[PDB]
Parts: sequence; structure tokens; C-alpha cells
Amino acid sequence: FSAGGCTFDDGPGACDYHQDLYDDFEWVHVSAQEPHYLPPEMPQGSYMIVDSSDHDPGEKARLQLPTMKENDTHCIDFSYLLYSQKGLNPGTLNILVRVNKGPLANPIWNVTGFTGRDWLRAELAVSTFWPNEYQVIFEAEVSGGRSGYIAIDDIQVLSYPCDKSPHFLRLGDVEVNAGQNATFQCIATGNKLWLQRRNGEDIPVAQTKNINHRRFAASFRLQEVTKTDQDLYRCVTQSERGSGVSNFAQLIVREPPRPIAPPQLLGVGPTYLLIQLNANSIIGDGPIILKEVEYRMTSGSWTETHAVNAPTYKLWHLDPDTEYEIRVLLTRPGEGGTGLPGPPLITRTKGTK
Amino acid sequence: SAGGCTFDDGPGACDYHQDLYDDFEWVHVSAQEPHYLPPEMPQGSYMIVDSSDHDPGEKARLQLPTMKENDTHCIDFSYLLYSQKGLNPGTLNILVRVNKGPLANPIWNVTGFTGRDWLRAELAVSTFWPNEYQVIFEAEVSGGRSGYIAIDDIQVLSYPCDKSPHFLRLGDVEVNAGQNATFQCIATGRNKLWLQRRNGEDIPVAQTKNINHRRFAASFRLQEVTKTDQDLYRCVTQSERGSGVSNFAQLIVREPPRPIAPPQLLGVGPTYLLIQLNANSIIGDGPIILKEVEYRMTSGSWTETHAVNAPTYKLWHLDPDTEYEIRVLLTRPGEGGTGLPGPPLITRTKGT
Ligand SMILES: *[C@@H]1O[C@H](CO)[C@@H](O[C@@H]2O[C@H](CO)[C@@H](O[C@@H]3O[C@H](CO)[C@@H](O)[C@H](O[C@H]4O[C@H](CO)[C@@H](O)[C@H](O)[C@@H]4O)[C@@H]3O)[C@H](O)[C@H]2NC(C)=O)[C@H](O)[C@H]1NC(C)=O
Ligand SMILES: *[C@@H]1O[C@H](CO)[C@@H](O[C@@H]2O[C@H](CO)[C@@H](O[C@@H]3O[C@H](CO)[C@@H](O)[C@H](O)[C@@H]3O)[C@H](O)[C@H]2NC(C)=O)[C@H](O)[C@H]1NC(C)=O
Ligand SMILES: *[C@@H]1O[C@H](CO[C@@H]2O[C@@H](C)[C@@H](O)[C@@H](O)[C@@H]2O)[C@@H](O[C@@H]2O[C@H](CO)[C@@H](O)[C@H](O)[C@H]2NC(C)=O)[C@H](O)[C@H]1NC(C)=O
Ligand SMILES: *[C@@H]1O[C@H](CO)[C@@H](O[C@@H]2O[C@H](CO)[C@@H](O)[C@H](O)[C@H]2NC(C)=O)[C@H](O)[C@H]1NC(C)=O
Ligand SMILES: *[C@@H]1O[C@H](CO)[C@@H](O)[C@H](O)[C@H]1NC(C)=O
Ligand SMILES: *[C@@H]1O[C@H](CO)[C@@H](O)[C@H](O)[C@H]1NC(C)=O
Ligand code: NA
Ligand code: NA
Repeated sequence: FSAGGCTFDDGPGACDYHQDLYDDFEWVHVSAQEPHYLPPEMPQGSYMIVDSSDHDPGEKARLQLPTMKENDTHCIDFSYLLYSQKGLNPGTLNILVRVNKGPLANPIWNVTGFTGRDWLRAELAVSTFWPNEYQVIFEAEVSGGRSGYIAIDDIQVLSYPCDKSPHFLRLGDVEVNAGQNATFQCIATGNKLWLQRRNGEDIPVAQTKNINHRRFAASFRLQEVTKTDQDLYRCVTQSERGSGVSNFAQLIVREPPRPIAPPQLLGVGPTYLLIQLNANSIIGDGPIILKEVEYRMTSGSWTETHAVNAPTYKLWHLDPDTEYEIRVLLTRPGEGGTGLPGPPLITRTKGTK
Repeated sequence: SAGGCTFDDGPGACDYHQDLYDDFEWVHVSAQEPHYLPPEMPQGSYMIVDSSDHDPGEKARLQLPTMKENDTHCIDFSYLLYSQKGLNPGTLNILVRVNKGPLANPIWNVTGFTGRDWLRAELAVSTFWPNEYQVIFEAEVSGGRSGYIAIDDIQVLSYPCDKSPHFLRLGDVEVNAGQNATFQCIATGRNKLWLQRRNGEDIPVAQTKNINHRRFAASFRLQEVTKTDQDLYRCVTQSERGSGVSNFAQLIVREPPRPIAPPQLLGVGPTYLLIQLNANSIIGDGPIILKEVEYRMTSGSWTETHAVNAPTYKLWHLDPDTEYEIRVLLTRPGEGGTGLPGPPLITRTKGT
């Protein structure tokens, strides 16, 4: 099987597991060939432990697994327990999946409260693959008050069967123009289900379908999206048997284009205007799929709009000594891709003299 | 401006020429020769066609010099069709040839006996520099082989030019194939009105409305346009007082893109497929604004479609020993710009 698991018989370092000294406190290695100081109900062997007695409420210890950069589907099994001699809640065991050494995001699997003196088994299935990479982090958040122990053991990276957790298919990237509604659709083989933003709030389910005996679907709707919503999003589902985690798909938000500069007059007669559009410099996003000129008489009740694919445009059979307003509209792909009218050129034709 | 003619010194002095592939020539009448024509015919110097000397349908063409002007202008001319016995001498056609290209159908014609007096008409052509046009006076002989067609007093005027309507600029139109297209013309003035195809049939009006006290609008619909319809179109309006003619606007028909070849399999496992899209080769028209991969289980209860902007794509957590169909969709701008799905790759995952 792939590397990255650990039994802790030789300690965490032999498994390339590391702890940052700037976290509140360290996970402690429990080992055979060491004096048994723990309560006798606690399991024998070698594993990792956190003791709430030595610490204040909310202090966190984090054990960081080596980076995983695999091509084939795989899963991670681990054992955990939360124990107190008098049944207290020792805290929460959080599991974080950090992608591409970036933001940690919120936990994708957690258990809180007393479980017992026996090991419980859980499975992680993360749809993160080469060339992308991820770290699993085991986070213990302590309740305080000498409330017992949080412990983990027997980490294994497996290629089969990997059937204790649901599996997400590939989540596609989404691109929309600003102000348009966006939707992420997740498909999973195989209780709680949500869409996780890389650095932001978690989005609740809008819709769910059971599309097959083996496969179901869930939809997440983001309304009137804004350039600040541009981030990576991934689906997460959790059960007591384990969690499934999808790939971080990207939301791209595009701004409909409009020109920076107004049109300019290149030439004019009594009945014609020759105009330079100046539409090459814009605010917003390309590609420009349609460039339109609208022109109006300043007294006019109506406006004439033409598609133009040239730097210059010419208008004719105009009235002499008449003042016109000319604007350019720019269009990019998709709904809402037509921008706001550009800044106007206001000029007039020559007179009858 | 120059380009008119009184015909006092003849057609050659005005740079008026006749087409060598014409059936016969216009004849110059001069005051300098004895008036051999019927005395009812007007005196002076002008151009004439005698239907008696010719067979039915023989055509004579007198071609004016090229006009490449800026600013509104118009062409006035005098005409008559005369017979001693009131017979129909034929048809006087006026053709406006743009950019030395195809002549297209007449934009003004009169047929039948008019009388012995000159009648006056005006042309307004919205073709301007850098584009150019020729006016052609065409005489088609009636086949009753009797009477005369005559023209006189050609004048190019910049003002007032108020006997014929003037079209504003007609914009080019671009649509994807199978979509409906519309040309809209705006004209000044108060009649017969149509959209003229340069090398093709003339299209009748779909709708007409009043947008202003001085200007009116007309709309022409072409349904389910096809690459055969890609041509230049111009608006023409005609009255007994004259004609107005717009610029030759272009209809562009685009083909929605689709790939030539199906996707190919680069790699496969029990639960994944790695696919090469092969979408760089297409039959439609660019630009490609959206490239999509769709994949489905052959049981086809559901279909998954992803936007992909890379030569290769990977699908994962598929079921082992199950068959998948994968297609690539390409999209270009505008309504109907989504092409038909590409050729499918049909393959299955391994079994382990
Ligand atoms: C066990 O795991 C679950 C799943 O991760 C976890 O639930 C999540 O908890 C976090 C908090 O740790 C939630 O995130 C917050 O949600 C509230 C609304 O309920 C927001 O007000 C918060 O906003 C903060 O962050 C913003 C970042 O942009 C700031 O702008 C803002 O000002 C706030 O600082 C924050 O988004 C998250 O929504 C839930 N998700 C779910 C699905 O429940 C749970 O907490 C874990 N349990 C333990 C004990 O750790
Ligand atoms: C006077 O001018 C008008 C306008 O140009 C002429 O009408 C046009 O005549 C042509 C034929 O010369 C028509 O084209 C034909 O259309 C039919 C279908 O209608 C098609 O079957 C033929 O193959 C050909 O394409 C054209 O449609 C028609 N346009 C209009 C608006 O009527 C008219 O013929 C001229 N009269 C004379 C005596 O020259
Ligand atoms: C994951 O795959 C990448 C890409 O390699 C391709 O997939 C492999 C399964 C195999 O079929 C290769 O022939 C393919 O080209 C691996 O990246 C390559 O790794 C090899 C060996 O270390 C190296 O020589 C190449 O330079 C790497 N890059 C490329 C573009 O081939 C990667 O190592 C694989 N990782 C795991 C954990 O399997
Ligand atoms: C119509 O206007 C254009 C723009 O001025 C004219 O084009 C120029 O004409 C002059 C001669 O008058 C040349 O020296 C220039 O080389 C032409 N090009 C440009 C870009 O200036 C055109 O001649 C005008 N024609 C009429 C009949 O008015
Ligand atoms: C988004 O969806 C809501 C649903 O009520 C709708 O009112 C709104 O107009 C939608 N906006 C866009 C841009 O589609
Ligand atoms: C085109 O117009 C016809 C009516 O002439 C209509 O039936 C058809 O649906 C239209 N097609 C499109 C694509 O608008
Ligand atoms: Na162990
Ligand atoms: Na004369």
C-alpha cells in the first residue's frame, strides 16, 4: 500500500508525522517499552494521546501527516477514542485536510464527547490527486478541567476496499458573470452533507436527488455572485463511520466589460460623422464577443444600435448642424455578459454654409 | 459635383460609356442634325432607344461614371417612353452597381407609354467613400417593336434632394446557422419597399412602423438562415418620383463548432478514466468560448457535464467494469452557438 500511515510503535517521527512548536501543546507518544502510567482501562501498545488535565479550555494540539500526492483512488483509516475515568467530555477530535499547503479550512470529520475505552474506527476518502497534494491534520481541541484523554492509533493508507465512507466524483469548476446565480453539483457513491469554502462560510444544501441505487446528487446554490465570492469550494459529507471529501473546484466571477475612454471624431461633414471608438482599453473581462455602437440625436426620441468590428465607424444621411451622442457597448460570454454603455462622445455635424 | 450630363456634346463628353456585351447601343440625338424623329418628340439633345430596330428583350446599357462621394447627394434625370400610337415601348431600368461588383436587380423602373413630355425622377444612394457605385440606365425593348425610350438632363445634386427617401446606415448582421436573422432600415420621408439581395432573390417586407415625424422604419425577417444566404443586402424604396437605396449590409452565417474526432483513452483503472479530448480540430467556426466534457454511464440515468480548458481530463471514483460514454461539446458566441456533441468515446473501467 501507499506510504503515509503509522502504527506509532517507533513513534510519530518514524512515520514522517510532525508537530509545530507554535501550537498550544504537543500530542504525546504512548509506547510499549515505557512505564504504563495511564489508567489501566486505556489500551495497551504504542499510540498518540492528548490529556485535557494539563491544559485550559480550547487549547489545540495538532499532529500533521506527510504530504499525499497520489494518482489512484485511496482512503485513510484511523482509530480514535475519547476517555474519562468519570465519563467527562475530554474535548473534540477534529480532522482537517489541507490542500496545496494552503488554508486549512474547517474540519471535515469530528467527534465530540466520551466514547469509551475501546478503539473506534473511521475512514477518510479525499478526492485530491496529483499534481495536487494534501495533508491530513489530527486536531485535538481540549475541553479543559482534567476531563480525560483524546487518543489516536493505527493510521493506514489503503487502496481497497475503501467502502466505509462515501466517495465524491470530480467536482467541476464554475464560471459566471457577476450578479448571476452559480450552482455547484456534487455526485457521491454510497448523513450530514455540505459545501465547504476554502476560506469562508460553509454553504448549506439547496437540493438533493437519489439518482441511482449506488449514487446520489446534491446541489448548492450561490445567488447573485460577487467578485469577492471567487474562491475554491469542495463538497464534504460526514458519518460516524467516516467522511468523504471532494476536490477544491474553483468559482470564477467575471466582470462585464465597458470602455475606459469615450469615442473621438476623426472627420465630419454636413451629413456624416467619422468616429473612432477607442474601445480597445476597457474595465472588466474579455473576451469581447460583440462590440456595438449606439448613436442618438440629442433631441432624439430613439437610438440606433449597430454591431461594429472595426476601430472606426461612419454614420451618414445625418442632419446638418445637429448634435449627436455616441456610445459603445461591449459584450462577453454568458448571461449578464453585456456590459454598461461606455462614456459618450457628444459632437455635431457641420452646417449648410 | 461632376458626373451629370446634359448631352449637348454627347455621352462621351460626360464620361458616359456603354457595355460591349450589350445587345445594342443607346443613340445620341442632337439639335445639330435635322429632326428626323416624330415631331411630337421633344427637341434638343438627349439619348434615345428605338424599339423598332430591335427584337423583344434586347437590352441597351448606358453607364455613368463611378461616384465615390462623402455627404448626402442625389441624381436627377428626365425620361419618357413614347409611341405615335400609344404603344408600350418597353422598360427603362436603373441599376446601381456597388464596388464594381454584381449589378443586382433594378432599383427604379418604368414600363409603358408615358407621353411626349419629359418626366423627372430622383435617386438617393447611401453608398459612400471608401465604397463606390455606378448608375446604369438600361432599356429593355418591348417586342411590340414600336416607339422610343429616352433620357435627358442628368444632374448630380447635394441639395435639396427631397423627392426620394434617404436610408440611414444599414448595419451588418451575424447569426449562427439555423437562427432567424433580421434587417432593419430607417428612412426619411413621407410606397413600394423591399430588401434587395445582391446575387439572389428580393425579400419582401415583414413589418413597418413609425418611429418619428420625419423618419419611418421597416423590418425584414429571414427564417432559419443557412450558409447559402450569406450575401450582401440593401434596402430599396421606389415611387413614381424616384428611389432611395441603402448601403450593402452583410449577412454572416456562422457554423456552430463540433470536434471532428472522438476522445481517446490515455489511461484506465478500476475507478478512473484519463481522457484526451482531441477537440483542437473542428468543423464549425471559432472562436471557441466554452469547451465541455460530458460523461455518462451507459445505463444513462444521469449525465455529468464539466467545463474543461485543457487537452486532457481525468474522471474518478467510477464503478469498476462499467461502460462510460464520453463526448466533447464546443460553443461559439451567440444564440445557437452551442454545437452538436462530438463523436463519443465508449469505454469501460477495469475490474480488479
Ligand atoms: C465539526 O465540523 C463542522 C464542519 O466543519 C464544524 O461546523 C462548522 O463550524 C464553523 C465554525 O468553526 C462554521 O463557520 C462559521 O459559521 C458561522 C455561522 O454559523 C459564521 O458566522 C462564521 O463566520 C466567521 O468566518 C468568516 C470567514 O469569512 C468571517 O468573515 C466572519 O466574520 C466569522 O469570523 C464561520 O463561517 C461552519 O459554518 C460550520 N459548518 C457546518 C457545516 O456546520 C463544527 O464547528 C465542528 N465542531 C467542532 C467542535 O469543531
Ligand atoms: C422592376 O424592378 C423590380 C425590382 O428589382 C423587379 O422585381 C424583381 O424581379 C426579379 C426578376 O427579374 C425577381 O427575382 C425573381 O424572383 C422570383 C421569385 O419571386 C424567382 O423565382 C426568380 O428566379 C427571380 O429570382 C425579384 O423577386 C423581383 N423583386 C420584386 C421586389 O418584385 C421587376 O422585375 C422589374 N421590372 C422590370 C419590367 O424589369
Ligand atoms: C502520478 O502521475 C504522475 C504523472 O505520470 C504519469 O502517470 C504515471 C502513473 C505513469 O503512467 C507515468 O508514465 C505518466 O507520465 C507522476 O509524475 C511523474 O513521475 C515520474 C516518476 O517519478 C517522473 O519520472 C515524471 O517526471 C513525473 N511527471 C510526469 C509528467 O510524468 C507521479 O509521480 C505519480 N505519482 C504517484 C504517487 O503515483
Ligand atoms: C471622403 O473623405 C475622405 C476622408 O477625408 C477622403 O479621403 C482622403 O481624400 C484626400 C483627397 O481629398 C486624400 O489626399 C487622402 O489620401 C484621402 N484619405 C484620407 C484617409 O484622408 C475622400 O477623398 C473623400 N471623398 C470625397 C469625394 O469627398
Ligand atoms: C437568482 O435566483 C433568484 C431566485 O428567486 C432570482 O430571483 C434571481 O433573479 C436570480 N438571479 C439571476 C442573475 O439569475
Ligand atoms: C423563425 O421564424 C419562424 C416563423 O417564420 C418560427 O416558426 C421559428 O420558430 C423561428 N426560429 C427561431 C430560431 O427563432
Ligand atoms: Na499502535
Ligand atoms: Na439635354
